[PDB]
This record gives sequence, C-alpha cells and structure tokens, in this order.
Amino acid sequence: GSSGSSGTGLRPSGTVSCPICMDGYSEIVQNGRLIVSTECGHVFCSQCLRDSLKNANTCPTCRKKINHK
Ligand SMILES: [Zn+2]
Ligand SMILES: [Zn+2]
Repeated sequence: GSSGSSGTGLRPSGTVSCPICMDGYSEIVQNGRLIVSTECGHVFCSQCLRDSLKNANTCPTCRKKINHK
C-alpha cells in the first residue's frame, strides 16, 4: 500500500540503461515497455530488444551469439 516513508535518496549503485532508446528506468517502466535482460551481459527493453532480434539476431551492443530458447 502507501506507507509514506520519507528517505533521502537511492544508493548510487546505478540504474538500468538501454542503448536502443537511451532512456532511463522510469520511462521504460512507464507503461510502455518491460525491463528485460540478456546473457551477453547487457540491459534492454521489451520492445527494443524484441525488435533487435528481428533485425540483428546478435546483440546490438556486443554482437555476440545470443539466443534464449
Ligand atoms: Zn530501450
Ligand atoms: Zn550485449
């Protein structure tokens, strides 16, 4: 529910980053696309990635044999 916690911020750890739409996290998870991941070791979006596989089977970043089946 809505506890109502008032903290300071969020650890500098980091936030997902998609080179396809070069957009942050909130945006992606803003009722548009789902945050997906790959084996190669990169982060992408549901649409972005799903679309890449159609165009360039290999990762649009490392371009390494990638397949989830
Ligand atoms: Zn994306
Ligand atoms: Zn990759």
